[PDB]
Amino acid sequence: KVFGRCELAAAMKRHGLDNYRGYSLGNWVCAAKFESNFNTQATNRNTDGSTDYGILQINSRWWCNDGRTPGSRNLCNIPCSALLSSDITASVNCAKKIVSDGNGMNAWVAWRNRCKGTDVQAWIRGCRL
Ligand SMILES: [Cl-]
Ligand SMILES: [Cl-]
Ligand code: NA
Ligand code: NA
Repeated sequence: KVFGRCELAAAMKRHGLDNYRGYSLGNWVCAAKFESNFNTQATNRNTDGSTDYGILQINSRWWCNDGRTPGSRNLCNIPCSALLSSDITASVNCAKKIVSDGNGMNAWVAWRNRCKGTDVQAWIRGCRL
């Protein structure tokens, strides 16, 4: 599924991401835009052999099991394919564990380089929330 901007904002708000660990909703929408272009089916392979999955590009070396990242962990206790569903519940629940692990949203390289320190509230401007 390819979300619309305000559609994803409302879905994320309903799943408890607005101001989760201090990060306003605009941060999460900005991160999804540049990680996946709002596409739940996005995948990308990394040089170390791991793969990133879904709307928030969650990485298989630490967070999900895909059966082909030897020596990796599965800290969210889910198959990586669950992160590609049109239902974002699994992605959101895993993202809450990632952002709580000490490094905040710096875990998402595109957020660090393209959202951090910008006017992120612009990403939810005009949406009915
Ligand atoms: Cl915001
Ligand atoms: Cl933080
Ligand atoms: Na914070
Ligand atoms: Na893994």
